Amino acid sequence: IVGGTASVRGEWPWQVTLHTTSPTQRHLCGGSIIGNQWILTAAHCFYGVESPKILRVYSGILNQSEIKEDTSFFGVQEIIIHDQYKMAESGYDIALLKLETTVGYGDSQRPICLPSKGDRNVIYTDCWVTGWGYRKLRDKIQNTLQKAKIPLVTNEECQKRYRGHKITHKMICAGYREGGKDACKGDSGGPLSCKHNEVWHLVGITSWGEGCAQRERPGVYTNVVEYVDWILEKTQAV
Amino acid sequence: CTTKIKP
Ligand SMILES: COC(=O)Nc1ccc2c(c1)NC(=O)CC/C=C/C[C@H](N1CC[C@H](c3cccc(Cl)c3)OC1=O)c1nc-2c[nH]1
Repeated sequence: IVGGTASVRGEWPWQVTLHTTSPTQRHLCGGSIIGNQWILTAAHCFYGVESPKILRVYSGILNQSEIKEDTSFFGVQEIIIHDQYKMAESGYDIALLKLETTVGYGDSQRPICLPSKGDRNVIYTDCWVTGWGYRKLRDKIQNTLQKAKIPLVTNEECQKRYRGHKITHKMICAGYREGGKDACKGDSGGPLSCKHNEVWHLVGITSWGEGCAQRERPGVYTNVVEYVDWILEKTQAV
Repeated sequence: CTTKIKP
């Protein structure tokens, strides 16, 4: 996260840190708890991931230093990537992780509500991007979960900012015209959380951008409301 | 939480 501040413990209890174990253990991506055995994240996070056996999901974490060999985690039973996904820049950048065991909800780990189909017309004015990503283009993963308040940008304005790309309605953009606050390397897969009528909604999945926090380059997020039926298809099967 | 995800 560029231009953000340290989160307080329990502030974003749906936020997870997804780690890879191969060749050595390191943070891979962010993700969001959406159900008691379900993490919603970005499909591009799994580039080169040949098996869910190398993945570890840690919830209720503020600081990466809380993670040691004796730290409890959730194993991943299945990686479900949208089957229209080709690359982040072309959309469908969405994936589900089916966990091997269930998350016991509490004040440190609980789900974020998905947006409602009726909320496609609502204007969100209180949106935040979170993660342990870089604070600048060439940096390192942060110990403390960072947060940054970012305004949503219309599809029309986002398309003007990304000449040469096709910004679809399955994408949602967020950023200041002058830049300065955005997601960066290591934040992808994490949430864009918007508070509406005192309830937090998972509006976006951190996906891609041209650099980080540049003037007139908003962050591009998977527009979660456009995938509610896909999520229910995969999580409510049989 | 209008949208419901079954356990
Ligand atoms: C000690 O452990 C580490 O050092 N771990 C680590 C360090 C960096 C990264 C990763 C892990 N994870 C991957 O490589 C997984 C594959 C993901 C690829 C794209 C991803 N990304 C690209 C830009 C994008 C972005 C920018 C601006 C606005 C938006 Cl809305 C999105 O954010 C992002 O995280 C990114 N993550 C990393 C590099 N790049």
